[PDB]
Amino acid sequence: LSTASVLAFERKLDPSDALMSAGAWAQRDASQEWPAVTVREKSVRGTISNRLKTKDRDPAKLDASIQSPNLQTVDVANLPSDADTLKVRFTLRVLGGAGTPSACNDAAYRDKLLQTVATYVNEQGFAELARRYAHNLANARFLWRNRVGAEAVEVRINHIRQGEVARTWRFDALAIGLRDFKADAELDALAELIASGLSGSGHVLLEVVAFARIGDGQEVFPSQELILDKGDKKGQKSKTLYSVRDAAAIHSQKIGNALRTIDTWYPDEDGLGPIAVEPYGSVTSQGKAYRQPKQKLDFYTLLDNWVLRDEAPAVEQQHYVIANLIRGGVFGE
Amino acid sequence: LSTASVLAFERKLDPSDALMSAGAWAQRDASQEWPAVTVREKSVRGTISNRLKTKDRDPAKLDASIQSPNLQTVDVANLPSDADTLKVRFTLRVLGGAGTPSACNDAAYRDKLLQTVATYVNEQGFAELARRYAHNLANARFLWRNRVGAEAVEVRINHIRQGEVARTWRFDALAIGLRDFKADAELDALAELIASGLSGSGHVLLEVVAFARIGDGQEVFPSQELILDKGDKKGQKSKTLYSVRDAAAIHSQKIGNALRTIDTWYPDEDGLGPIAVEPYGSVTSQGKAYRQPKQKLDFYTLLDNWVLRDEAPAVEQQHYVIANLIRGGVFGE
Amino acid sequence: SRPTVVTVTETPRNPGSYEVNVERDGKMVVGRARAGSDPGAAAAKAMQMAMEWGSPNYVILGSNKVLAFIPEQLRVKM
Amino acid sequence: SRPTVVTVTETPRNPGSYEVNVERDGKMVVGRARAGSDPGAAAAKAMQMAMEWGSPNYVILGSNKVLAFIPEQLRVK
Amino acid sequence: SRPTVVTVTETPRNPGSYEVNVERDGKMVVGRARAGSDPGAAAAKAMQMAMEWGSPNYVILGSNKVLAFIPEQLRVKM
Amino acid sequence: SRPTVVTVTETPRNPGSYEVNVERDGKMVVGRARAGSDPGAAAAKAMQMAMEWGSPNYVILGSNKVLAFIPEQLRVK
Amino acid sequence: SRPTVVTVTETPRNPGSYEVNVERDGKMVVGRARAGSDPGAAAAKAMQMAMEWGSPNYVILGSNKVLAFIPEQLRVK
Repeated sequence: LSTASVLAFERKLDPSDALMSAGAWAQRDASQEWPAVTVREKSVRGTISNRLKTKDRDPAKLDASIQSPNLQTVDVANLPSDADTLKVRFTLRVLGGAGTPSACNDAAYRDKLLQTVATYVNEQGFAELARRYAHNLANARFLWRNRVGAEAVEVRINHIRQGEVARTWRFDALAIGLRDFKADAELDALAELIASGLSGSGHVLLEVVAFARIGDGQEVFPSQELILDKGDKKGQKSKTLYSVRDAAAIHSQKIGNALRTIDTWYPDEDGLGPIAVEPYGSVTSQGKAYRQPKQKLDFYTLLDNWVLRDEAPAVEQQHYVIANLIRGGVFGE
Repeated sequence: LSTASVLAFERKLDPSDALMSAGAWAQRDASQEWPAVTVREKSVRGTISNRLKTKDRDPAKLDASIQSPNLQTVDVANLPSDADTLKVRFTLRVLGGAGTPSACNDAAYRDKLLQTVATYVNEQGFAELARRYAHNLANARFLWRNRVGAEAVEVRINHIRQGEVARTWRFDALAIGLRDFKADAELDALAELIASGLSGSGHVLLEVVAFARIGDGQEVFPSQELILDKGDKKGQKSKTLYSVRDAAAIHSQKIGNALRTIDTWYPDEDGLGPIAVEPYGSVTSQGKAYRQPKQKLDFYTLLDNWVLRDEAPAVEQQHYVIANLIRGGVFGE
Repeated sequence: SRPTVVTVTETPRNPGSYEVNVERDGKMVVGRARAGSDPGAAAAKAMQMAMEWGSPNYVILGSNKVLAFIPEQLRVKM
Repeated sequence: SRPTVVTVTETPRNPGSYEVNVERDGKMVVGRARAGSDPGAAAAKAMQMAMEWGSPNYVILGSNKVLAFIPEQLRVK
Repeated sequence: SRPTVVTVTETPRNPGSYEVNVERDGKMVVGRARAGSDPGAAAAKAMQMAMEWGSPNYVILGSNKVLAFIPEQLRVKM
Repeated sequence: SRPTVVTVTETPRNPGSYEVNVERDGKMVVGRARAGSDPGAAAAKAMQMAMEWGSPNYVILGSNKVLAFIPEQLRVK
Repeated sequence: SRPTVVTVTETPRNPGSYEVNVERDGKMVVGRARAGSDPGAAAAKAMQMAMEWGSPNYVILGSNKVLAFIPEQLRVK
C-alpha cells in the first residue's frame, strides 16, 4: 500500500471578489445604493532616494543623479470629501464532502483515505474548524490595510435561502481581536451553521458586508495587480490597481487567505499570532517558513504517516491536516 | 463461423457542445438574450506547495525555494456580480438502426448478427435503455462540478419538430437523484419518445436547457483543455479553459459520457451507483476497472458467446451488450 | 521605425477595458494608459494620442471593434 | 487627414470630467480644453466645436455615454 | 538569437482566435498569451510586445492576415 | 540526433497548406500538425515549435517562401 | 540492411524539382513522392520521411544542394 501518483482535492469555502463603495456612517442600515470608489491615475514629481548600487563615477550609469527629479505615474483610490465610511461586500459558499478526492490513480489508497477521514469525522465533528472560520469572519481580517487606522468596524452576515435572508448576524469587529479565539453566543450559532454545511447536511450560502470608518477624504487600499507580460522599458507605469467594471475591488484569493489564517499550532512560539494553513507553513512577506520538513511537522509527513502507517497524530495536527485538505491542492508522487 | 476482422458501428444519441451564459433566477422564461461567460486570464502569487525532490539536489542550500513566492498565470471563469444563475444549452439527436454495422468484412457473420439482434428486439423492445437514458437526461448530470453546490437545478427539454416546439417537458433535477431509477408519467412519456427513435419509427430531435442556481459572482467550471503540442520548457499557463468564440463552453464527449452512465449491472455493485457503459467497464478517474476479462462478464466474451456459440446470457447482460452496440466503436478479429 | 506607433489593446484580466501604448522614435513615451471601458473611448484615446505625439506620419493599431469608429482607411495612416 | 477631427476624452486624474481636442488640416487648433462635469455638457461642447473649426467633414469621437446625447446622423459628416 | 522574437499563431481547436509568444535572449518571456479573436487585436498585441520587450531589436512573425495591419517591413524588423 | 528538428512541409493533396513536424531527441513529439495556409503562419508555427522543445539547440527546415520570414541567424542554434 | 534509406534525387525531366524514395527491409516502401521545387523543401520532406519511416535508425542520401541545408550530424541515426 502506497500513496497514489495522481491525487487532487477540490476547494471548499469558495469566495468571490469583494466590491468597494463609499458613504457616510449611520447610513449603514440603508447602504444598498452607495457609489463605488474609482481608481485614478496621477503623475508625481519626486526625488531619487534609493541605494546607488552602481559606482560613484559610473561610465555607463544604470541610474540618474541626485540633483535631478524623477517623474512617475501611479494609481490611487480615495474616498470622496464628504464620505468617511468604506463598505466591502462579498459572498461565501460552504460545499461539504471534504474527504473524497476528485482524481485518484490508486484504488486501495482511496478507500483507506476515506476510512481515515470518516473515523475522524465520527470521532469529532467539524466544530473547532468552523469556530475558527467564524472568528476569522467575525473580526474583519479580510479588510487588510483598510483595517489599521480605522475608527470603527462593523460586520454583517446574512444567511440567504431560496428567496430572502433567513438569519442575520451583526458583530463589532474591534472588540473581537485578531489574536485570541474566545467564545460568544451568536458566534456559536454561526459556527454551528458553518459546521452543518462543512459536514454535508445542508446548503450554506452567506453574504458578508463590512463597514469601516477611516475618516473623510482619506486613502483606501485595493488589491494591487501582478502583471507577467509587462517588461523592461523606461517609461512604464509603476503601480496598477485591480478593478472590475470601473470599480475598485480586492482579489478573491486575498479574502481566501484572510479567512484561512487559523493556524496557531506551528513548531515555533505561536504566541505571536496565527498564520495561514498551507503545506510547509510559510509566510513569504515576512520571509520565513514555519513547519519545515526537517522534523515531522509539515503536511505530507503527517498525512503519509496517518494513512499508510496508522499513526494518529495529536488532535491539533489532525485539525491542521483536515483543514489542509479542506483547502485543496495537488498531492501526488 | 468466425467473427469479422473489420466491424465499425456508428453512435446513436449525438450530443453537441453546450454553451454557457449567465443571468438571474425568476427570469428564466425570457432567458434568450443573456450574455455569455467569458474566460478571463489572471496572474496570481502563491507558495511552493508540491512535494520537493530531495534525491540528489541541494539538501540544505537551494531548499530555501520556500520563503520565496511563485508567480503563475491561469484561466478562470466567473459570473457577474449581479447574476446568480448559470444557463447551459445543447441539442440532441436520436437516430435508429442500431443493429446494422456500417462497414463489415464477412458475410455469414453479419447475417447471423442481424438475426441475433432481431430476436432480442422482437422479444424485448427498447424499453429499459430508453428509460435509463431519460433518467440521465432528467437529472442534470451533464453539469459536472456546477451541480455540487447548487440549491436549485431546473431542466427543460423540448421536442423540436419542423423548427417550432411540439412537446415540452420540465423537471426539477434535485428530486430525481443519481442512484435509483424510479417511475413518473413524464419520464414514461420521454422514455417512449426516445424508444420511438431508438427503434426507428420516427425522427427525434431534442433541445435541452439547464439552469443552475449557485449564487452571485461565484465561479463556474467549463471544460479544461488537453493540449498535445504544448512543449515542456517553462513559463507556460498550465490551465487553459475551452471556449467557442468568446463564450465558455463544455465538450460534447463529456455530455455524451454523462448521458451514458446507465450501467447498474456489474460484478461488485452493492448500491454504489451507475458507471458509464464501456468495454471492460472502467473509470480511469478512479483507477478501478470493473468487468475485467478474467471474469466472463466482459462485452467481447458475451458477444462472441451469444453470436457464435448460441449461448443466450441473462437479460441484464443483454441490456449491457445492446447498450454497447448503441454506443458504437470499432470491433473485429 | 520612423512613424509614431499607437496601439490599443484589451486587458484580459477584466474584459471590456482597454489600454494605449505610444512609441515615437525608438523610445516609449506612453505605457499602458487607461483608454476606457468601451470601444468608443478607446478610439477617442487613440486619435488623441495620434493628434499629439505625431510627426507628419503615424499608425494606429487596434481590434476590429475599436477600428470601426475610426473612419475607414482614412485617418488610420499618415 | 483631411476631415477635421474632434475627440472627447475623460481625464483619468479625476473621473467624471471631460476634455476636447480639435484638429484641422494637419495642425491642431484646440488642445485639452475643459468641458463639463457630465456627459451632457461634453456632448454639447463637442457639437459646438464641430460647428466651428470645420464646416465640411467633421468627425466626433467619444464614449458611448457621450455619443448617446446626439443623434446617430450627427456623428460623422 | 540576439533580437526578441514575437510569434502570433491561430489556435486550431477553434478557428478565428490567436495567441502570442515572446522570447528574449534564449529565455521564453511570454508563453501562449491570449491575443484576441480577430487579426487586428493580434497585430496590436504583437506591436505592444515588440515595444515593451526587446529594446534594441526585434522580429515579428505571424500570419498574412495579421501582418497586413503592420506597415510592410518598415516596422516588422529592427 | 541531439538537437531538435522542426520540418515544415507542404501538403501535395491540397497546395498552399502546410504542416509541421518536431523531432525532439529521436522520438517525434508532434506529427503532421496543422500549420497555416500561407508561408507566414507556417513560419510563425515553426518558430513557436522551436521556442518550446528546443531548449539547448534546434534546427529549422522548410521551403524558401517559409524561411524568407526568418533571418538567417535565427534558423539554426 | 538495418536502417531505412531515404534518397532525394533531382528529376532530370525538369531541372529544379526533386523526388524522394524510401526503402525499408530491402523493399521499396515509398516511391517517387514529390519533394518541392527548391532544395529547402527537399530537405524538409527528406527529414519528415526519415522521422516517420525512420523506425530505429536511418541514413539520408541525395544531392549536394539538398544536403547543404541539413547539418552533418543530422544525416545518420
